[PDB]
Amino acid sequence: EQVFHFYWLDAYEDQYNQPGVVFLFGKVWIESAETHVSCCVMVKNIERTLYFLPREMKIDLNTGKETGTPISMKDVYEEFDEKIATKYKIMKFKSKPVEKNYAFEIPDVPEKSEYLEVKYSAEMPQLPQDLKGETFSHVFGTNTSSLELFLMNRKIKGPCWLEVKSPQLLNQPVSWCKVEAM
Amino acid sequence: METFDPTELPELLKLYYRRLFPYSQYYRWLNYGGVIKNYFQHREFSFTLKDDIYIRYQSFNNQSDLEKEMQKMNPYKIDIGAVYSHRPNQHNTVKLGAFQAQEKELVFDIDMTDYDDVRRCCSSADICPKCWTLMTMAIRIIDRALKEDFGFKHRLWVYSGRRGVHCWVCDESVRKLSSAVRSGIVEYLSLVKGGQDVKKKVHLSEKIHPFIRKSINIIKKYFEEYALVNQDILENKESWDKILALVPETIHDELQQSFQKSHNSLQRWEHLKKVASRYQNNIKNDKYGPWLEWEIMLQYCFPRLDINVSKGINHLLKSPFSVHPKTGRISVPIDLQKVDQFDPFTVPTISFICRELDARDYKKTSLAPYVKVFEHFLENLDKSRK
Amino acid sequence: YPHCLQFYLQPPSENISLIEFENLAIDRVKLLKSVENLGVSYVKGTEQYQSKLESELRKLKFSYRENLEDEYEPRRRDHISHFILRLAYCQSEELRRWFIQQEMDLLRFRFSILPKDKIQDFLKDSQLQFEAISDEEKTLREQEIVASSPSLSGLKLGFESIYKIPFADALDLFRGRKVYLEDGFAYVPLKDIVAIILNEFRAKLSKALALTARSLPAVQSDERLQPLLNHL
Ligand SMILES: [Zn+2]
Repeated sequence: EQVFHFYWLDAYEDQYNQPGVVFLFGKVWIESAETHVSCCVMVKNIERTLYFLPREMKIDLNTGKETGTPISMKDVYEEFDEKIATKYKIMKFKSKPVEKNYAFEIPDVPEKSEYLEVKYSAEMPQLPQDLKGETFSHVFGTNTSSLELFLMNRKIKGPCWLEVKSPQLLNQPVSWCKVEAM
Repeated sequence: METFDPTELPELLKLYYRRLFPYSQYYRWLNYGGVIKNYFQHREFSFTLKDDIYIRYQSFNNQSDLEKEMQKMNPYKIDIGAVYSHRPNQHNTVKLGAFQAQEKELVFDIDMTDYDDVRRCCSSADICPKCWTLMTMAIRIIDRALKEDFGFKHRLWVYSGRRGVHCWVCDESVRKLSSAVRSGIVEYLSLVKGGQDVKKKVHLSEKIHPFIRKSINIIKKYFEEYALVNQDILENKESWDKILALVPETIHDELQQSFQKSHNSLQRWEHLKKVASRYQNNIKNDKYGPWLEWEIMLQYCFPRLDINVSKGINHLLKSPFSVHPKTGRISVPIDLQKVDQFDPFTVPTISFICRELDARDYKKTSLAPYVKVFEHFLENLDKSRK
Repeated sequence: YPHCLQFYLQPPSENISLIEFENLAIDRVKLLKSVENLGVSYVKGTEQYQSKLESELRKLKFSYRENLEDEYEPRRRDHISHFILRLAYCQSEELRRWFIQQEMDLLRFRFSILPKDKIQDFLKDSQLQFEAISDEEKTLREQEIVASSPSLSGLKLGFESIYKIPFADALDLFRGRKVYLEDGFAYVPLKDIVAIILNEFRAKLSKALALTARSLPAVQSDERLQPLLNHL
């Protein structure tokens, strides 16, 4: 698919005004004047991401007592299914289980644990941060910053040359640049 | 001494894990009645399958699944391992650098290669009754050492099968003492300090340590017999040339003078003693001492110690009645009650115990006798438990 | 001579006179510097080294005869003296060294004069194993004790109240083959008793010492204790 080189300087977004929407700004090589000129980039397809850290029991949340049952990735997946949709009406999602790490200020949780990595587009609203379920212990990745999300997913090293693979043109220019690419 | 065919070992372990292991008695002997929590689960094992793939981080909750997995894999070398500070099989959960070894049963090993400085009877893989005289005598001193001046009664003794003998003692708290104490006792028993480098390996100072006194009283009952009966070490130039080169020189020719006018090997040492009676270990005073002559005797039969296996909390060693594939021979319980009646050649291999059972439990063959020592120690443990 | 001789512990949370505070400070520092000097002058066992010190030390109110529980005067003075100077030297290795080393040698001396019965009984009050043999065992075990170690000459061993031990803290008396053994309950002359006492003392003392040095900021919000904050 088509592509064209350019540079980028600014990275601007805001959650409220519109979630799941990012903007990139920089310089673009142009051959008409043999120079680089103005342009921007809009970006959809932003993914809130969650890491489900479990318990290992069906403990009554109202008295705090163990009961004698293990946990399956299927199980926590079930509680996701029937808790998110219970209070947040998940429309569609995706997830994988991963064994991940943590080395900061949270009590008694280790740097090696089960986690249900759940992705979903920023379309869906957010939740209380320290949320937990009856079977699982917590979920990391609630108040995440879509910006750093994109960055530390696609692993960009700061300002650098880029080009635009699969450039599709927009609806109605709202930037002020002679050209634009989504 | 070795095994001759690995062909039988697969099926042999296949049956052994199934119906030839004191899983009841073993679960007991390790968990110790479960008097402590997270006691067994962290008590570690290391397992070693084909091509000797030895691997740490092995443990199971209780006897049942312990069995089931042991039979699922049938490891070919199994080390018991100290109860480290936390979950072995889930070691990498807590912050790194926070998993270590707290408390370990105190282990001892002595080799036959130890005696190789003078050992001329057989090879590094082959043995004979002569070298085994040492495996019959040395243990006596080491045993009675802890039996009379270390306040313990939880001692257990095994011969590895190829070279070494083992002692895995689980004393009341010594299981939980510092490595410093380990090194201490090691330093204590390390009397004759000699490998293959130094010659005058024992600069025994003037005054004796009554420990050494009882040592001597054991020496003059069991060394000279083997020496001048099973070897007659004054037989040709070779042996005594590995001898006279640790001695003062004022008389160092009279000994060879007695060497090569001989029809036995008795008057040689006799005139040795004689000239020693006219020799002067102390030019100052009239205490003509057995320093050099008894250094000779002892150094020629003395338990050479290991400097790193009897202090570390990382070297793990075999399991009770776990096969040594490279001898056939499996862990043979050894007792003072048996030191007077042991022979290494007759005691059985894995092949031989298999052919024994290849004829309900250990309750039929000589394996119930062999584990009489095991369950006897266990009985003592029952008495150890209040 | 006094009860004073004791292993420092348990800061005595009273509340006292500012004057007496700086008094004890100066007094104790004088004692320390002196002991160091007196020591480096002569050798230890010389009777000058005794006379002079047992003069000075008694002069500065720290060693007299029997009295009440702990609110006897000189023992109290010793007590608060140390548990102040603790705040003195928490800011070097060289300093903490010098302080330890000096207190060490002092305790050695000041302790080497107690009557034998008082010695053994106060050891008993100190910790568990600090207990004495029966002198019958001297006769019973003269061969063992003498021939065992070179730390005794001939047969003339005095009537010292020898001591029963757990090997678990004999960690050098035995590995060097310097003592008889009765199931690790080795029996050793008083000399090594003093030695081991002093070594465990050094250990525990340093172990405490570092703590305050890790907990300084309190004083920083006062200035009455500005000299001894870091000005001795
Ligand atoms: Zn041979």
